[PDB]
Amino acid sequence: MKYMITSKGDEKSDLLRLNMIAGFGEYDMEYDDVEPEIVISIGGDGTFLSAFHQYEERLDEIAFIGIHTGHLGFYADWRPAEADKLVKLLAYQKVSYPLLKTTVKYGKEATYLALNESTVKSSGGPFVVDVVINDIHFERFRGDGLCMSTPSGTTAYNKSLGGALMHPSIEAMQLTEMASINNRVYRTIGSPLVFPKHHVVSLQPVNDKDFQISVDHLSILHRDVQEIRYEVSAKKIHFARFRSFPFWRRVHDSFIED
Amino acid sequence: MKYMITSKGDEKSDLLRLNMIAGFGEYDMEYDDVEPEIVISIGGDGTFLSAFHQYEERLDEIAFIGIHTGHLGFYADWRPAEADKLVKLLAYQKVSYPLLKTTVKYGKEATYLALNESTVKSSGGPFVVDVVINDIHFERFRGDGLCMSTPSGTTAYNKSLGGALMHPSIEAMQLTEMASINNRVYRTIGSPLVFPKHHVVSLQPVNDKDFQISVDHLSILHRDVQEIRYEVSAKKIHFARFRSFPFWRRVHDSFIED
Amino acid sequence: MKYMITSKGDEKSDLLRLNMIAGFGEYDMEYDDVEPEIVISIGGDGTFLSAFHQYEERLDEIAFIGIHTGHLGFYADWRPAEADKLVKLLAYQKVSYPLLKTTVKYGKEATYLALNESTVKSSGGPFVVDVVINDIHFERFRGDGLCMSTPSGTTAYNKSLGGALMHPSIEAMQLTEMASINNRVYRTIGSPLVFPKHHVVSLQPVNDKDFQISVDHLSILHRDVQEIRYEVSAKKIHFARFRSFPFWRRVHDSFIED
Amino acid sequence: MKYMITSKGDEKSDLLRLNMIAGFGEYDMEYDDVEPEIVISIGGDGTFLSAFHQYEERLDEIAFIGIHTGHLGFYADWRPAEADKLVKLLAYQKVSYPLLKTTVKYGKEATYLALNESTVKSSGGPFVVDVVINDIHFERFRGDGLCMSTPSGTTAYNKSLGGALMHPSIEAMQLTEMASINNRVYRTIGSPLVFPKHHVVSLQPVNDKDFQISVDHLSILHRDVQEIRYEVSAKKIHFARFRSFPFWRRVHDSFIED
Ligand SMILES: CC(C)N(CC#Cc1nc2c(N)ncnc2n1[C@@H]1O[C@H](CO)[C@@H](O)[C@H]1O)C[C@H]1O[C@@H](n2cnc3c(N)ncnc32)[C@H](O)[C@@H]1O
Ligand SMILES: CC(C)N(CC#Cc1nc2c(N)ncnc2n1[C@@H]1O[C@H](CO)[C@@H](O)[C@H]1O)C[C@H]1O[C@@H](n2cnc3c(N)ncnc32)[C@H](O)[C@@H]1O
Ligand SMILES: CC(C)N(CC#Cc1nc2c(N)ncnc2n1[C@@H]1O[C@H](CO)[C@@H](O)[C@H]1O)C[C@H]1O[C@@H](n2cnc3c(N)ncnc32)[C@H](O)[C@@H]1O
Ligand SMILES: CC(C)N(CC#Cc1nc2c(N)ncnc2n1[C@@H]1O[C@H](CO)[C@@H](O)[C@H]1O)C[C@H]1O[C@@H](n2cnc3c(N)ncnc32)[C@H](O)[C@@H]1O
Repeated sequence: MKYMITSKGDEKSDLLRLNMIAGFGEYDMEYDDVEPEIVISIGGDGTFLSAFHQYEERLDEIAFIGIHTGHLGFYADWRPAEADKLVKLLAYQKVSYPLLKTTVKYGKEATYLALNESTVKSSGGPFVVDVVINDIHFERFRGDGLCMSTPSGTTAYNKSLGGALMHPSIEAMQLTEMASINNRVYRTIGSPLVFPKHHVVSLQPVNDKDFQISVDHLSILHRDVQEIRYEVSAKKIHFARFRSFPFWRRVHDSFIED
Repeated sequence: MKYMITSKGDEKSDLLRLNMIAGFGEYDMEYDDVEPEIVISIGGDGTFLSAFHQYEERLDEIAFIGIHTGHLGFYADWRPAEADKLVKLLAYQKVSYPLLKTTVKYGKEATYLALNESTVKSSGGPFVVDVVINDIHFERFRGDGLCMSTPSGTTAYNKSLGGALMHPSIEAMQLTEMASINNRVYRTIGSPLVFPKHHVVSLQPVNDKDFQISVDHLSILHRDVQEIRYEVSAKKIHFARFRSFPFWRRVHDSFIED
Repeated sequence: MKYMITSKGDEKSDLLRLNMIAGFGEYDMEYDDVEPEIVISIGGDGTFLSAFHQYEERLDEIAFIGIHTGHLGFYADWRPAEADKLVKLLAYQKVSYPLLKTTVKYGKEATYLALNESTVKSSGGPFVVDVVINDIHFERFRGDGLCMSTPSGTTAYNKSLGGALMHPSIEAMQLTEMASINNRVYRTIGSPLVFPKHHVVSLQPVNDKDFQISVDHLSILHRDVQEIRYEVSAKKIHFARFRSFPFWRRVHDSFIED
Repeated sequence: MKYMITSKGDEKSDLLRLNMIAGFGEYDMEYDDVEPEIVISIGGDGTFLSAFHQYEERLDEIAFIGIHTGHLGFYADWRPAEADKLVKLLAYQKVSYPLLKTTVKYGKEATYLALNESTVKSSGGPFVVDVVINDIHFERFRGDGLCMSTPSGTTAYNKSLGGALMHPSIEAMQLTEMASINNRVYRTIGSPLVFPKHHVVSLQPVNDKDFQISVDHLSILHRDVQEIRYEVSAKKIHFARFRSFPFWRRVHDSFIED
């Protein structure tokens, strides 16, 4: 089976990568970074996010695995001491997490998939966007920006913005505010909002039409944006899982104790 | 078809109730408060919560409707000006919202269903409960209490505790903290937590074993409690719906503007 | 000089107390728990709060010292390994922290001093109090309760309610909400509020007139309350200080790392 | 007495300005925008902030007044219907609010005064700054940025970041976080922090040394910054006051009702 390994690029991750390639060479495993069926990411969650986006156009053909060469990751949830054990196993069940579809319309159109979140922020100071939910005007937001998170993204930016942590088996997306203005003139809901599949959340400009839009680790200034549309994707990321490591335990282990 | 009408008991709600009974008398509708198939609640959301608990043992045989004789309710989402219009319609589709199952174990066992939420608070000062998720010890909570909310309950106590607002088509429950202590000795997650169906959240005492447990509007001091167990119920509440009034619009109308 | 020592009452604190009494016996120090000039509290901050209230009527005649026989306290900020060193020193400068004056009016009047905070909570469910600031109606609060904190109290209940941490050299008091209801009908400020000396914050009932009022570790159900009035006290608590242990370092040491 | 009038520049504010200049022409008042003793700002709080910075080098020689031609401002707290009444009065007591001193050190040095706040944000994504309080390392902050507010600034950016509202008679500054990361690896205090006069808060880079620093409405990318130092200024802004309009009432009027 074709596999590839991305590395964070520090000495520990590079050497672990080379040692795992050696191990795979002892099985019927072919290294192929063009059409892998298995993508192993060695590093932390940033490395894992890069692996996802490197292969996002072949997501249904790939099972991802993450090895953390520092602290426990939510994606990189395997320790380097089990690298040799993991090679033997690869040569399993699959677990799928929901993804966020982001559409950017100009005046053509571009789509992006997010594993953690997509955000929109101002070209300086506070910006103003109308928030439309299923074609219904919900609020006029004035403030620093907005963050739309996947379930597995809820432990990342979403959490620091006060959002809820959502088990990734729930097919949903969660919208959180960054520093909204609320006075007698300006009003937002304030609370995070959790949307099911097939709900569409549209952000539309009011005066300024330039924004910084991020998708996971990738931030891009978009000019002449007419709309940013969020919906739970029909596409899913698949993990190879070899043991039970429950999400709520990953949460406990990362934020409570370990 | 058998129906009954509960009233808030003020002059406006009582008279509306009597006028609707008169209207129903002009159709093949029988007033029956023992085995109604239709339960109309005239008042506000507190009246609607009482109607739900009055008939909670026959939930699958009943379609509920709420009329608000004050401001818009999330359950009582019909205006008194449409009472006559509603009688004609009753004589429709059904919409179902998830419910919260609460189990209280002593040392027998009692179960309760919640439409908004169930909370646990101390017999004075801060109390200490261990929080166990699917048999896995997640945190030791020290503070004022904990709130487990349904989706439609997320706009109620849950919202004032910083929880996310969740569309009620999502079969989930949401746990929020009330004033947790966090220092070098005590640690909680802080964030609201959203659980899917078939996850079980167990609260267990540490020293003191007496607690105040609420279910919707009903608060009861429970002695010698060993455990409080939360799970999304298999039971659902059914609404009679006659027009589109989207949840996100009810949110906008109650918290943003109207 | 007359001194006394309170103990948490566990084996470690009792023995440390007896060993310090022995040390003081080697100097011109007289043990006197009726009219001490020095009050040493051995335990944690709860013990220190009890010492303060045991001698609150002679506050200007007393310098307090706290020894923590567990983790670092904000009041009990001396380690047991320096007990012998502390005896020699006692036989120094003084540092003073502001206090909170609480007045409870019925229909006579009672005053209390708080070192951490005074709170008001409901006789069940949410309660409703009008909040009047310098005789000006500021808001109608509906929710779980309100907390008025001193500066040194800001790291305690106030912090868990989202309040700011305030250096205790600032003569002020800070008001924080517990779970307020905010919808189209009910409105509060939400933010913590910080008041200088000579500002008076009055809480007044709306319907129910029974409340639970706490002052530091002491919680008391007050019947037929007409008003609870908060102001920065003219009285101050005095600490004996023998070394520099800055407040911001105590904060770092308790909440960040140590 | 020399005065000048700034205008928001819309039709309503320009005409009010011209009408007030006419009124002043009937008294011994000389229009002088180089050395005014009275500075009237007609617009909203943004106009008032611009007036402050236009004359910040002569603050002790000037009494400011703000007229709001839209909704009530915290600085622009006079209605256009009292413009004629205000001219007669000008031809009073003075009220002074504290200011924030910001020092930017490179590798020379630049100082700025803020009426609302000074913030520091990243040249993209999260940035990392060490926070040093009175030469004591307090925390390593990773996240979107930090906001240091004056008392009268607490109702502005500070409030949207969860900070406390502080009466402006308190000589203090308040530090609030923007979206900090908190996991097993990264730790911040989370709570807003309130500092008295003569405390110095230093922000220092860790890797990246470029930042966006704002002072009130003015945002400037600073290259090769070694340190940003915050302290309560010795300088104060002086308002001409002609009637009692208490701060807590301005708060009520802007955020609760009017
Ligand atoms: C390229 C860098 C900037 N990373 C990689 C990652 C990750 C990431 N994934 C997750 C996740 N699923 N669950 C829990 N933690 C996560 N991590 C951690 O996040 C910290 C910062 O990377 C590290 O501990 C990561 O291991 C990008 C992510 O940074 C988040 N981000 C940006 N700005 C933030 C802010 N101000 N506050 C909080 N988060 C912020 C956001 O999700 C963005 O995608
Ligand atoms: C018997 C009384 C006390 N009610 C009836 C109701 C309702 C209720 N349902 C909802 C809902 N689905 N969504 C949005 N709003 C709701 N309302 C409103 O809630 C306010 C207070 O009743 C009123 O405007 C209600 O119309 C009980 C409910 O009170 C909530 N509660 C208790 N203590 C709270 C607090 N401190 N803060 C916020 N909420 C608190 C909680 O949900 C409990 O079930
Ligand atoms: C009798 C008991 C209940 N204690 C003693 C103390 C203290 C106390 N002083 C302080 C302080 N100056 N600064 C920082 N920490 C403090 N501690 C700590 O507080 C924790 C709980 O005692 C322990 O780690 C204490 O060492 C009473 C105090 O309990 C606070 N309290 C009550 N309910 C709370 C809640 N839900 N959340 C957060 N705090 C809550 C409140 O201040 C009350 O006075
Ligand atoms: C040039 C513009 C951007 N203004 C002018 C002003 C003011 C300002 N002063 C105050 C104040 N003393 N107290 C209460 N409100 C204030 N206003 C109001 O603030 C809103 C936005 O201007 C309007 O209603 C103002 O009348 C700059 C100020 O914008 C604040 N700011 C920036 N980004 C923010 C955000 N994300 N959230 C909340 N505030 C944010 C900040 O204080 C900055 O100085």
